[PDB]
Amino acid sequence: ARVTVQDAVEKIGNRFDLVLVAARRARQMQVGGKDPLVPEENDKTTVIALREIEEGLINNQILDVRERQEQQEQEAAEL
Amino acid sequence: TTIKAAKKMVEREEAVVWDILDEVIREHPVLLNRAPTLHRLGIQAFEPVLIEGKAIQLHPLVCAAYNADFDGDQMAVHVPLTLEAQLEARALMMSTNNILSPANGEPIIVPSQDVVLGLYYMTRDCVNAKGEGMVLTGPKEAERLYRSGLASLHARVKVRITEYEKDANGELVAKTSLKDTTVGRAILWMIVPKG
Amino acid sequence: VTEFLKPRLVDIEQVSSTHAKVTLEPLERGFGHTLGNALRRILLSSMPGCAVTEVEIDGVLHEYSTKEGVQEDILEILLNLKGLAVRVQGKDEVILTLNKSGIGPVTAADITHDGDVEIVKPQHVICHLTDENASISMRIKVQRGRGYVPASTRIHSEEDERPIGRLLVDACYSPVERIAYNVEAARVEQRTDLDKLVIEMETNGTIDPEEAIRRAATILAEQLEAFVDLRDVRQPEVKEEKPEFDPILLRPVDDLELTVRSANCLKAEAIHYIGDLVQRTEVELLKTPNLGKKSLTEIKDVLASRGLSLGMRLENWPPAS
Amino acid sequence: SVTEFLKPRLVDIEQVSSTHAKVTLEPLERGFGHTLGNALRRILLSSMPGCAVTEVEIDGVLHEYSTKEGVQEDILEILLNLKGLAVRVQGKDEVILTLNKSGIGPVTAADITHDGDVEIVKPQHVICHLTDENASISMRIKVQRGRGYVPASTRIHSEEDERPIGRLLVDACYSPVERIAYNVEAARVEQRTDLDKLVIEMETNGTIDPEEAIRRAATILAEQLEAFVDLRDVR
Amino acid sequence: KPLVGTGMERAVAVDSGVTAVAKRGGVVQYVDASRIVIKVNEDEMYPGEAGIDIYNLTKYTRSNQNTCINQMPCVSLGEPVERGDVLADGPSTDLGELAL
Amino acid sequence: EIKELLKLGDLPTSGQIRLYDGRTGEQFERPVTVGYMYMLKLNHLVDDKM
Ligand SMILES: [Mg+2]
Repeated sequence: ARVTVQDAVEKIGNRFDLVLVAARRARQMQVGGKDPLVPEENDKTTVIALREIEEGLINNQILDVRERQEQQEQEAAEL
Repeated sequence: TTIKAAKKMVEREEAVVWDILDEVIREHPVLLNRAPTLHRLGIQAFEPVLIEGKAIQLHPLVCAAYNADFDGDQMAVHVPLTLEAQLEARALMMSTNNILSPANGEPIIVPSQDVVLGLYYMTRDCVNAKGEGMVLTGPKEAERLYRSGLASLHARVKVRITEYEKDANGELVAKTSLKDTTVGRAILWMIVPKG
Repeated sequence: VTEFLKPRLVDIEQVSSTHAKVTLEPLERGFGHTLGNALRRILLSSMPGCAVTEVEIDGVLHEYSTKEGVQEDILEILLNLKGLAVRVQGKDEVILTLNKSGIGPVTAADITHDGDVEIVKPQHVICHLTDENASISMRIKVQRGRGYVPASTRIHSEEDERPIGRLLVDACYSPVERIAYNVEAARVEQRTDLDKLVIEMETNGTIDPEEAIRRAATILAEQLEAFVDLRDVRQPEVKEEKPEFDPILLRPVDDLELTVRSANCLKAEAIHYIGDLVQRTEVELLKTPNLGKKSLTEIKDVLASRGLSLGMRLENWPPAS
Repeated sequence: SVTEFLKPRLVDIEQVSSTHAKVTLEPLERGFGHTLGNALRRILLSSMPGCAVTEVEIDGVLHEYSTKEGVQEDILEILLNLKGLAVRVQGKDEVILTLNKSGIGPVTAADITHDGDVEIVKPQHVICHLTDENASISMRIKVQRGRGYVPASTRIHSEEDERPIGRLLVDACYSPVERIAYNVEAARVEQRTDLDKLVIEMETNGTIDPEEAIRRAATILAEQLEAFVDLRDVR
Repeated sequence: KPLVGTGMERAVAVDSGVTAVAKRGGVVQYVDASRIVIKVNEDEMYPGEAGIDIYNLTKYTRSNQNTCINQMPCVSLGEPVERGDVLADGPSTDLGELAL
Repeated sequence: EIKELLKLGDLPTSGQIRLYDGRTGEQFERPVTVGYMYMLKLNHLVDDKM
């Protein structure tokens, strides 16, 4: 569950980029087919995305690094 | 399997669809909206809980911001329907994220008449009541003595409080001291956080 | 159906090992309120235990005293003593002493250790002592009471004799310190609202909170034992005695949903009761005047549709008229 | 003594009227008075075995919003009076009663065709009024035993029971008790003080027996308490 | 009936055309949920080609606001009634008294 | 006049009667007033609003 997001506002520069990176993570988790790095409690993708953002291991920089890693893995598998 | 079977089951409203409805509204917020919208608080986000009835149960502390009395006011509900949408409603339009009005720094979550009357009666001390002059260890014992009926609600009593003060850093120093306050304030002390 | 619903607890949180949060789900629409109220009113007052009831300082004989050797007033001493829980064996009354001096504060571990009693928290600080030249001692008597005895009733206990000038402390024999029950909505597959109970309790640590709940349940059951159905089912016995003749036969023929015409035709032959008519074959009807087609059809319909028929041989008639 | 106290016991079912009854539980040590009083009151008001009417069938009228030449009141008033009527059944759980009446007069409960295990609590209870000589009423009344209270709306299960037009549904409001007051007073103990005796007065429909309903409610409360008398983590 | 009334209620339920008003005071002859037949007294009866009065009560029919409008007879057989007195309480009425 | 009409019956003159709670079963302090009020169901039923 999730009630307040002020702790997320603390770790991110503002709320707009926060919800943007959260939506990107939610797209990666729901239709992207990626596993959640935090054990869920029968919550939706938005709640677990916000929780993983609050834990500090996921943000815009981490997400673009992961995207670059996935792209280079894909182009190495294709060859 | 198909959409027709699900539609027929929803129309029939079997016992196997209610749990699905509870699961889809586990963390899917909705948007409450008043008919005349003045400021940002005219539309808010809330997590819905299912209730058997035909009316929308509303929190008493938020309708003051809505300027919505319960004399027959009808309000509307909307669904975000998108991941970006649900995350935005949970992040920005949520009621918790809007505690101060955008006009003035004063909080918009100010309590209403019922709760403030209850607390005033709880703390308005008299001169003589059941248990005037006794001593209580903690607020839990005060609540026990009150609910037991052996004492009144408002009476000057010497109790012991254990308060916490925030130091320069993120430290919560603890100090236990004997105060002379009414039983109502001592009982209410179990609610306020330590800071 | 007259068969109620029994709840199945799903959460017993034992945070801090001395404050329990139990749940109960599901209940009836009003069972949660009454059960929480009963459990609270029982645990608050009617719950036997043990606590301090007498204190006597060898040098101080009044609650108001500028006592040296301690940096705390006598009121704080009485409060700390009231906050000291102890479990005692079958001996329902026992005294102890606190002969101790020193530099640091006297705690519960400094009480004279007796096998008849048991302190729940030895590290519980009792009274801060002056670092030097402070040799104070006091005796404490504990008993086995019923519940909370406030100072108003306690000062009445003082009013009895108090011959030595005995000091006093608020007696709280209830092992539970605080209790709060809350009812919320619980949903069954199609049930509107059921009472989901959540009880947060906190005891003196002398007994487990779940054990206290169990003891309260057992004491309430023992209280209600005088009226519990007199048995488990109280009627595992089904006997069916039925005579051969039916009681419908004793009733008059006017109770068979028949027209006034048919009623008059039946009363013409002085046949009032149904038993006087069931022992009569239809051979004696179409010979009766005013019994043609409509009346005969009505008679044969409203009489035989109830399972029986018109015309039978029986001898048990009329019992008893 | 200080521990292992006594238990109460029923001593009187003295009734001041045919329905207004009074019971006296005694003795109670301390504080159990208000506890048991509130508990028994809530259990009695919550749900007790009732035998109100559920379905009616009048051959003449087709829907409760119609009339009939001969009856003074309307069909709605008839349904209201039938709901207000009380009755006691012992053997079975559901029964069908027949009422046939003719001639000018106040048609009351005493005019129905009773049965063996069917007992009318009061025959003076008026049902309707026939205001015509050549006018008659023949009706069927379904009475089933239930627990609590169910309206006429949510009780629907299939779409065939209402296919017979003559079948009309009334909200099954079965509650033997109607008001339950209680008060504690000083009990007469042999050698003790501050023992409480609980006097419970009940204004009921007269259908259920006072002692029977009291013991039934006590057993229900004990069974509900049994849920956590041996509480343990089980799902 | 409303408990704390104003006295004016005895007029609204009568001066309007919602309840069954007695055009001629007479003796009640036939009471029924649908019709009410009254026998005119000898004095108020016309000296020629006269008879008895009949009031056809309106049953449950749709009003202009999707509400039910029904009249209920509030008289007994043989009970003499006066001219202008009420015979059947219409919707939200009780013995010739407004009761909303 | 209302006071003497109340005192005509056995009802209390002050108009406020002690009331017991339906849930806790205890006595409400500060005796609440209670009487018989005529009320109306407005033509704003919820079944035509939801
Ligand atoms: Mg308004």
